[PDB]
Amino acid sequence: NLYFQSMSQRSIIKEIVITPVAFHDMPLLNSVGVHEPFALRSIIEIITEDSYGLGESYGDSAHLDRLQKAADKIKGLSVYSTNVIYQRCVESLRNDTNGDGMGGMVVTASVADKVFSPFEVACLDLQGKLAGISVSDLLGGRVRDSVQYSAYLFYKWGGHPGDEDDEYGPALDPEGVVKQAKKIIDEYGFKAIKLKGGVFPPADEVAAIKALHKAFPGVPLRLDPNAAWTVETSKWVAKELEGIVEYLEDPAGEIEGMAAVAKEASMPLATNMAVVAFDHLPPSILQDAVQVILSDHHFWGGLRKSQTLASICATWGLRLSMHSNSHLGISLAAMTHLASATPNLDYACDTHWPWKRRDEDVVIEGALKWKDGGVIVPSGPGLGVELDRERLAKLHQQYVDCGLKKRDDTTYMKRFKPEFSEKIPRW
Amino acid sequence: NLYFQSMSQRSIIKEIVITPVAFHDMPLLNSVGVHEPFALRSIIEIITEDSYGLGESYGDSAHLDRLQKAADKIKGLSVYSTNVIYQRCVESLRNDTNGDGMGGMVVTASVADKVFSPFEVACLDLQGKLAGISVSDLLGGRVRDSVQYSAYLFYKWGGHPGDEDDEYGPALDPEGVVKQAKKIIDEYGFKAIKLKGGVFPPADEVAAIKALHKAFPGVPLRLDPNAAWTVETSKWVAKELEGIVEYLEDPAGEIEGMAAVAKEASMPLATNMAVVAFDHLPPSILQDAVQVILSDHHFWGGLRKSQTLASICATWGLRLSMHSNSHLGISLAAMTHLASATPNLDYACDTHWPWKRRDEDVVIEGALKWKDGGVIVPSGPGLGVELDRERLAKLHQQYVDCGLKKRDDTTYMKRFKPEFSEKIPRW
Ligand SMILES: [Mg+2]
Ligand SMILES: [Mg+2]
Repeated sequence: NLYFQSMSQRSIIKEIVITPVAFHDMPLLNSVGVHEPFALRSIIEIITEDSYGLGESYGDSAHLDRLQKAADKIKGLSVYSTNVIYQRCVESLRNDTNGDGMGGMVVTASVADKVFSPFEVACLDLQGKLAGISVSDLLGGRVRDSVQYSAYLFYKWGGHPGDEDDEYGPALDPEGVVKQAKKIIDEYGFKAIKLKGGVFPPADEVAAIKALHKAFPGVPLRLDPNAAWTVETSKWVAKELEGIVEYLEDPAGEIEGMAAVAKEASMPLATNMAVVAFDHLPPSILQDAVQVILSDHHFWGGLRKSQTLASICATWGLRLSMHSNSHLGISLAAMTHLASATPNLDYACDTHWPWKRRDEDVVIEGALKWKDGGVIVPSGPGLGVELDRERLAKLHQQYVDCGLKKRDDTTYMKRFKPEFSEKIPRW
Repeated sequence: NLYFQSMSQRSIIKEIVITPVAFHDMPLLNSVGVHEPFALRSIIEIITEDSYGLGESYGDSAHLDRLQKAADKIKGLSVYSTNVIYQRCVESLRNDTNGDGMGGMVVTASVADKVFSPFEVACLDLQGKLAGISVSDLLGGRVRDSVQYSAYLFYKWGGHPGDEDDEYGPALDPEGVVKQAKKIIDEYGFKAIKLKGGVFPPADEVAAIKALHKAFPGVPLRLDPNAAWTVETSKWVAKELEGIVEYLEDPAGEIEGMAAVAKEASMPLATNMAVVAFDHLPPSILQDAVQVILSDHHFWGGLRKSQTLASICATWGLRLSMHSNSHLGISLAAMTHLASATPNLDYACDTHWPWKRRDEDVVIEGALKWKDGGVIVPSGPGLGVELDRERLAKLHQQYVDCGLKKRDDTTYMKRFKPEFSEKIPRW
């Protein structure tokens, strides 16, 4: 009665702060170029009378402008009013014809869901804090006490041109990839391995996967060339890697390309390109194009919408994994809670954590622990992380200082290899 | 910190009470017989340290035994642990080969979802009470302040054989159906009308729909014969009723029958028979069998699972309505909250409310108000209803006294028309 009435006021959104940040990144290679020296993100803080909630999203300027515009319309709403919040996000894009934020490797996701996602995450953080429960409980309760991640391998230069080598140094052949994988697994203990391909000819990447299978027997392996192959090349790669990889991710482009490959491939095909929005589900399912969908709450519309995708997957007999872009602790907490409370999210989740400096983040240290290749589900109310305001300002200052305004792997590569082509497929 | 720790204990399920009840029903006709003088339900009370939550489900003996068995396994869990609660329900049915609870008109729904549903409802009631918020807020917030229902018409005898006529008296022809509809709409103000068919030859039921269209111009009309027609008869009926009905519900049997009818029918086809479980979605969608799905949280697995169905419907371009069986106030509150927070649940919901005595229920009076053909969304924490313990005992005593142990429209009809056949299709 009096509890329900204060709860109505305690749950009203008074203010939203959107803060761009930048953190050091290494020269990781991929199908469209090479990572720039800084990765960008947006940090969303929803502020109520006496509390706040956090979300995290992309850092490019077009996206920040979209977030700010949505945020102006969301103020005054309850953190429980996710239906109307989503409507305001859609409304705010009404006149937006106005880039991925993901290097141009994930171009067809719903903009409204991308814009909605971090508000939805911050709202659930706030719903947890208000009720004194964890976000994983909001999502049906954890079915596992930690969430397993994969070791995400890249070919890479030894350092950014002109600077000294980073602590990993180069990986340009099977031997370098194995050495990277050992360093990473020795630190984290991941129990699954993924290699980012579309960088060398398929024959060479097949060789790195085989070299990894030999060096890490019985550890599930994945290969992701981000649609750098023709259908025939993809069929050849899948033949070579029969019995050797857990799944082959986005070998060829489009639902149609994937479906033609899936017909011959013995391993399941996974995707975060051909299926990246609810609208993509009907045609993919009709064509039996993909067998595993990598969820990503940052572009599927937040934690609850990701659960919906998970249920659609269970209903239609598809499997579910998790996609990552370079990210910080708010995203890691949300990925973990989501995965802990999603029964059929059984494959290990991708993360870029090993690529990020151990001392760069925006959350108070100590809430996110690794153990045996997994993050232990945070135990306090909400996401279980708090905002480190000194560290936010620091990473915001890096943002200001580095002058990067959008992610651009392709332009950065072309500064050193002006002949480089990012078009796919390529082999 | 200290709030989060008491919340962990305050949310643990200490006890579950399952109580069967019976309330007076009228001799409504349908494709499989005639309603018995009492309708059965189960009332579920989940009890925690200092609070309780309510759900409501079917009253047949096989179902009660299933609920009790699940309940024994659920005790000790948090009300937030809906994932593990669902698992326990599935586990509990492990050795259950061991009737619909719905007259044998809805026979293929998932038993695990039927068993899960009322615990899930009671848990959300409890999650709302604990957090001081309405269930509709738990489900993303209301997008409407009241939920519209339909006037649900039946052919019926004037009273049960041997007793005096009830206040409606008989409806056995177009004129009786119109008079029933006027009485009902004068009392409730519903703005949509549904007739239960499969009782008279299709020609006669077409005549009642036309007579209703004339007497209530511009009021959306629906017809539900519960698959009493052949495909050819269904095509004929849909031709006759072109432009006259909002949708034609379950004219023919099975996904295949529905699909063949949908090919020629100009109105959309609705269903609560051919699609009543998540497993039914893939084949229905493949065959384009149905255009509208009537949700029913009592057999689709509770409020959150119904939202999932709603999202699947939005993704695949299907519309969503709501199915009813004879029910009490706990179910009405849950149907209302669910519908208020589901953006694409735009058709008016079915209800049997007008068929129930105005003074029979199990909730404290006054929380559920009608206005303009809709229920005003309850405003307090949880479902917004409380248990009337004197009235529960009263309706439980009726249960004990009336000796009915399962719903059986067909056996009851055959007491008076031993020649009657419940097989479908029939015309
Ligand atoms: Mg990928
Ligand atoms: Mg029906």
